[PDB]
Amino acid sequence: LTLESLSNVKANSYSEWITQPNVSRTIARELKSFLLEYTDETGRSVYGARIRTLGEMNSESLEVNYRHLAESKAILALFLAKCPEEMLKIFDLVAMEATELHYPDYARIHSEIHVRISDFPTIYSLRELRESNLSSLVRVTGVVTRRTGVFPQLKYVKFNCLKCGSILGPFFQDSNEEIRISFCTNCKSKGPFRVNGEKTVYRNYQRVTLQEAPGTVPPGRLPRHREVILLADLVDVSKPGEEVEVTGIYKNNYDGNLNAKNGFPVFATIIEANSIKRRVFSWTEEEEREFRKISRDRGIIDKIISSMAPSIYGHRDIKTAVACSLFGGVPKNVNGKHSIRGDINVLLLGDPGTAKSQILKYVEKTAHRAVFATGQGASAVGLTASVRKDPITKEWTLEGGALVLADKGVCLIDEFDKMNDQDRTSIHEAMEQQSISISKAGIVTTLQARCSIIAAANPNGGRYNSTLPLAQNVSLTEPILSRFDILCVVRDLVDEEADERLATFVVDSHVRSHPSPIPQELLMKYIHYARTKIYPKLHQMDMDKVSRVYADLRRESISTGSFPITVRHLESILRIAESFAKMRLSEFVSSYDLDRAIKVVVDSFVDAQKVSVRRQLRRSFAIY
Amino acid sequence: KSPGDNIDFQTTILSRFDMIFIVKDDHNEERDISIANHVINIHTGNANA
Ligand SMILES: Nc1ncnc2c1ncn2[C@@H]1O[C@H](COP(=O)(O)OP(=O)(O)OP(=O)(O)O)[C@@H](O)[C@H]1O
Ligand SMILES: [Mg+2]
Ligand SMILES: [Zn+2]
Repeated sequence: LTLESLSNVKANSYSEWITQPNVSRTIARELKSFLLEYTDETGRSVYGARIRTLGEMNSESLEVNYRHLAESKAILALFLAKCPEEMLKIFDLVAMEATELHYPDYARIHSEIHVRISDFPTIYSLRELRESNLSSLVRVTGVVTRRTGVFPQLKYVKFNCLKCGSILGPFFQDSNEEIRISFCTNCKSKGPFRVNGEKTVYRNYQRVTLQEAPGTVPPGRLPRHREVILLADLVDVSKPGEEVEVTGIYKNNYDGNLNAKNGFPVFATIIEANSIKRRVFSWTEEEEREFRKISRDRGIIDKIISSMAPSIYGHRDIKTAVACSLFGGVPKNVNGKHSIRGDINVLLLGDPGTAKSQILKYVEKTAHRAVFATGQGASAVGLTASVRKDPITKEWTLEGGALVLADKGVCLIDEFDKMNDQDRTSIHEAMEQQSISISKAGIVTTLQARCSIIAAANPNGGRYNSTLPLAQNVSLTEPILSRFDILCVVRDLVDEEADERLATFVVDSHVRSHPSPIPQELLMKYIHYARTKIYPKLHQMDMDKVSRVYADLRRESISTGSFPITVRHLESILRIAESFAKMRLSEFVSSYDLDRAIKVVVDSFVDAQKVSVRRQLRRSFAIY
Repeated sequence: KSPGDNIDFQTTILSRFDMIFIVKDDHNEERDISIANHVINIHTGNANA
């Protein structure tokens, strides 16, 4: 037949038209012509180059564009819309033959090529679907709410004859109903027959639940949902919580026995998938020499310190601390008998309305391994380890808190002052020993909790009391406070000039939202490379200065009658110097980095003190 | 102040132990120099060799 001949159907329906041998041969030949005769604007072989990159990675799936097939040959597009199931087998055999025609012996490295249609005009919401859409090609949006594991499905099945012990050859599984045999060719029997698990070849299977995105739902109504089945290379692509675009076929579950089941005869529906798309920190040798180049510009430190929370006004000290705790340091083991941690903890104590949660939000978008938990609220993760039951699989699971789940990363605790006793015990253990212990339901174990803590809290009453020390404004205890390196105090001092700029910035935000800076994308990757390969050094020519600095700050602290100074302050000094040095991708901690570090600790100590002590110290420590 | 009221618990708990070690952080420049030097060498790498 010819192409304009096919567009006069001479059968009861499309399905019976497509299955006739003469029309199948025609469409197979015309698909070969489409594969090997396309040309872009310039004329490049759009599918030729795709079929040669098929060879290199050796993939088993091919991408086709509906726009091109509508451009060339329209009856094929109509049949693809109406009866895709029959079309896709024919189209997949054509692709496999064409690939072999350009890569010989690829039928061994892979035995079947899958076609996935990329673009398609009509896009539906889950609530619009009706019974006129059954057995048709559809494209939908939604959000992924649940996910199952990977189960194997039968592809090439071998049977045993339990009288003459023979293995009957490959039989194909259609993904509709289970296949059963009835005749043994060697002994001529219809006896018992069982599937040979060892000689069978299987396929990947997974199921997902799609929900209407909350934003689009018209007022007053509720979101609808549907189920999606993914086969082979599509398993484990979209993790729960993301928005996806699905191209597939709309089908009925042939439930079971329609007998019994008294009541109206209703049926259930599913979607069988063809393509999924979404609607990183790995780097390359192109960007490595750009890293090194930016590292040679004097003053990379102040660029980084102004590339942090790029939408909160002022608060330079907290941004410096954020950078320090977002780069890190070097963990240490002295001959397997002494450990000094590497991460630097940061506490925020501030009055209501100073944008602490905004910085905590930024840290989570900027970091690799960051987790969020709340003290007094509703969060998807707690702080205590436990053994609970899985609602879906009905299994017992071991779950750790955010502290365990955020190993070698950062943990973000919001509303740090409203914890119950259990959460406080967990936090203390994690910060002190850096490992979580559990003895529940026969499980005795210790887990690793090498994590960085950033926390936010509100004083007692609601406002800061400058006439008393830090320990008497907040409900936390000295054991916990002493385990933090840097303490930041945000004070709502009524100053006339500052309000001008604060209100200006805030009003500009609303006005603009009506219906130095390094780019964030490069900073994200620079942070990972630096923390992966940069372990700066401490050559001891520079020991004389710090000995005498510590001596002076110890002699002054006891004289003034305030907090004691212990060696944890010097350890913090060195650990922060490591971070300032690592900022410059450096090779030997400089004295400039040490001097920059000294300010942070001295300022923290001076600013966390009573008014009288603070006036004494702010004059005594003027040189550092 | 007596050691008894220097602890936030009952004083009969002390009779349970065998050795009671009270460590006092006394300020003195010469000790400070030595301890600071000790810490700074451990962070250098000297104590590892
Ligand atoms: N310095 C600031 N610069 C910019 N925006 C600010 C600043 N301080 C507060 N805001 C804004 O004011 C609001 C404060 O809300 P937010 O929850 O962040 O404050 P908070 O101190 O974390 O809250 P609370 O302590 O009362 O729980 C936000 O819109 C925040 O962006
Ligand atoms: Mg808040
Ligand atoms: Zn037989």
